[PDB]
This record gives sequence, C-alpha cells and structure tokens, in this order.
Amino acid sequence: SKPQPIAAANWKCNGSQQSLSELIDLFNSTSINHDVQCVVASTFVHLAMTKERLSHPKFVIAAQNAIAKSGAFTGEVSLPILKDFGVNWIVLGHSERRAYYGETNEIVADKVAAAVASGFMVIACIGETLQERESGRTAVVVLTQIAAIAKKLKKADWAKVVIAYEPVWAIGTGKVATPQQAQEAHALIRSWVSSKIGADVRGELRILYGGSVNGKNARTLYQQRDVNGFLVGGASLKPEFVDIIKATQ
Amino acid sequence: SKPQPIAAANWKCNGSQQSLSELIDLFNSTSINHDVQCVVASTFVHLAMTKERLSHPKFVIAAQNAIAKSGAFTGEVSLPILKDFGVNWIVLGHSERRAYYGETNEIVADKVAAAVASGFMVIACIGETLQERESGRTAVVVLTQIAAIAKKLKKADWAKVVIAYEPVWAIGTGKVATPQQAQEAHALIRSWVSSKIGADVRGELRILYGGSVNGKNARTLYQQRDVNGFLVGGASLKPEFVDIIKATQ
Ligand SMILES: O=C(CCCP(=O)([O-])[O-])NO
Repeated sequence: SKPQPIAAANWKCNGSQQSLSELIDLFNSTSINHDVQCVVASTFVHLAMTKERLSHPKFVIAAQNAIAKSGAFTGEVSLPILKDFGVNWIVLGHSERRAYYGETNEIVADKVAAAVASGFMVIACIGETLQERESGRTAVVVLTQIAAIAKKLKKADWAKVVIAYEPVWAIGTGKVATPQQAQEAHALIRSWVSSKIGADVRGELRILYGGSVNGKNARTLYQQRDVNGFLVGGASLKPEFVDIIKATQ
Repeated sequence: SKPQPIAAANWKCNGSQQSLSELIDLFNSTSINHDVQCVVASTFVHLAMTKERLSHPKFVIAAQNAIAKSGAFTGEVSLPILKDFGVNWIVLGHSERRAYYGETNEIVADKVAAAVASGFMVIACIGETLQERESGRTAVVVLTQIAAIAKKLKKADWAKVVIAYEPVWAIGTGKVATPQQAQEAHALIRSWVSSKIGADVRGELRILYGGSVNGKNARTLYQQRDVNGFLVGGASLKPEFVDIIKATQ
C-alpha cells in the first residue's frame, strides 16, 4: 500500500479577496470521502482570510515560506510569527525560490530543520533544471539536494517531513514529464531514504508530485507506486483542484 | 518652512498578535494635534489585524516590501495583492533587504516605479555603508542610488515619493551619527533633486532619517533643516514611539 496522500494547493503569488472566498467556498462545500490531507498555501496577506474561512475538515492552511528567527528582516516572516498566527505547515525549498531568491542547499536545509524543531509540518522541495536533466546530472542533483536536508535532521524528525519532487525540467520548457519519468524519480529518492535513514522511514514517507498537474493526468500519476500525492500550482487556482483531490483514489 | 512630517514605525521582522494589539491601542489613544503622517509598517502576516484595528486618523498602514507583479514567485507578495488588500503605503529599498536579499539599484528602482505607477505612496530607502563612507564614497554612493530611482520616475511622480536616508555605516557597526551628520546626507539629497528635478519638487520632498531614533534624540534630529520625520526601528515596537511622533513639532 501507500501512506496518506496529500493534495496541496500552491496558490503562490496570486489572488484577490473575492477570488479566494469563492474558491474556498467551493472547497468548504466539497465532500471528500477518503483519507487525504488537503493543504492550502496562500499569500501571507491572505493567511487571515483563508484561515477564518476554511471550514472543511480535510483542509490545512500553509505558508509558502519563512525564515527561522524573528528579528530585523525587513520584509520577511519568521517561524515564530507564523506559529503564533496559528500556522503549523510550511512549504520550504520551492523551485521559484532557489531559482530566483538564491535559497541554496544549506539555506533550505537550515530552514527545514528550523521548521521542524518549531513543530512545523514541512513540504520540502527538490528537482533538477532542464540543463542538468539534459546533461544527465539528475541523480547527483536530486540526491545531493535531499541529503542536504537530511544532514540536519534526526530520525524522529522525518515524521514531520514531506518531500516534493519538482521536475523543474518540465516546468516551462515545453517538456512533458510522463508518469514513468516521475516514478523513476520518486523511486530514486525513496531508495536514498530506505538506505540512508531507514526502511521504515522510507515506507511511511509521502513523496508528492511537483510538475504540472490537472484533472486528466492526475489519475495515472498517483497510480504510481512512489507518488504520494500532489504539489499543485495553477489548477490550485481553479476548480479542477477538486478533480485533483479525487484522483487520490 | 517644512513640508509635512512622517513618523513611520518599522516593525521589520517582529510581532505577536497580543503584543501588537497592545501597541496599536496605545497608538490609537495618543493625542496628536499637528499635521503628521504616522505610518505603521507590519509583517505581511499582521496586515489584517493592524488594518482593521488601528483606529487613529493620523495613522495609516504600510507593507515592508513587495514585487511589482502577481504570478509564480512563491513566498512573494505583489503590488496588486496589497493594492486590493487596501494597502496604499509601502516601505521599499530597505538596507536590510539590499544587504541580504539581492536588492540592487536596478531592482529597487523598478520596484519603486511600479508602486508609483500603481498609486502607492513609497518610502524608498537609500544610504551608504561603513565601507563606502570610510573610503570617502558617500556622495558618489547616494546620488547614484537616488539617481537610479529617478531614472524611471516622472517629475509628477514625486508627489508620490518619500525618501528615507538610512545611515548604514552607523547601523550596527559601533559608530554613531550626529545630527550634523544626518543633515549633510539629507542636504545632499535635497540638493540633487532640487538641482536635477526642480526646486518645486525638492522643497516638497520629505526626507526621512532611517538611523537610530529614540524618545531622547528625536527632537535634536527633527530640529535640522532637511530632516522631515523618521524611519524608526527599535523604538517602534515600543511606547517611546509616541515621543517620536511628538518630536515632529
Ligand atoms: O533599519 C533601520 C535602521 C534601524 C536602526 P535601530 O534598530 O538601532 O533603531 N531602519 O529601517
């Protein structure tokens, strides 16, 4: 079997109050019959909104980022501030952040660890760019990234950790990752877990899909023995999100 | 003699629902009689609370940053989001961000245009470090920075811009900045604009002092020609901020 699937919504840096309530309404009024964990990753600015309005029992609000300690970080949100705000899930390492906000292996690793010790429930991202894929550096890349996170964790910590495999090489490159290609990649990760940490940890580990997800292709993906759910982008803004939930078969 | 003063609270990376409300309530029950613009800068997370709690008329809220455009920039909060949020003020350019978050001149000046271009009032930050200062590169360094901002604005634009002179060289290095010290960087500013933009704008320009302000030295600082109010740090999460506000005549 598989663990408990997670269908996460990465709303990123989008929306308006209206657009969201609207969304959230649909969500709230959706019966999800099975065991799944729904997560909502909204803007800091819309954290209060969602928070006060998400009523469904299967859903969770989640920050899209953070910094370890409160202080003079003009512009930044720390872990404590979030905890307090009553937020216990986070998404760290997200593709757009490595690429554009120079959040390096160690940076991610260091926030991950911190999120964890504050009792956060973290979805950590990893994945290779087109270039690297092309020069068949996937496994160095993928593996390297994961151990970067590991180094910092204790065996008890993994219980808090969700890994999300971002095939950046397909994200905006007119490249279509197939289920086969996803599976081969989640497979690797798990191999690296089973071995480096434990075979116990590995089996309990949920490893989400980061590429482009949408209703049609949700079904086939998750059917893969190593895919434990989704890290949703775009459709997370529309109602297909519900369709993506249900693919959690 | 002087354009309208501003008293801006930078909360930077700090807060709590409970401690912040305490403050707000103090702020709210303060008696101000003059013509001043008080400005609370909160964490994105605290926007809603501060937005619908701060009752005072001499007070408006600001965001400590943003990106000019909505989309896929995880972790990021854009102009439009805040615009719909009901936020019309924004701190941009900040030393902490220029120092640890990639903020180049080229970067801060686009940000700045975008906000103006959107109808925000802006607190674009500028200032030199101990490294410059010492190597005698102050005028070189602050006209360049100011110029890069100007490059994209239109003269009419400046009705929407406030400058805050941050004494980087004295911020956290063991050095102090006298008022005659401030005055000089202030006067350079006033100068350049006055000279490269038009003395119409110039005398209108509000130039804030972003160095260490407190209940004790606020008046002897406010007491200088080019000093139009402040961009306060530490004394901002504290009551003595009230003293700051009064210190503007
Ligand atoms: O970052 C600053 C200068 C703060 C100096 P201090 O914390 O000593 O008041 N302003 O935004």
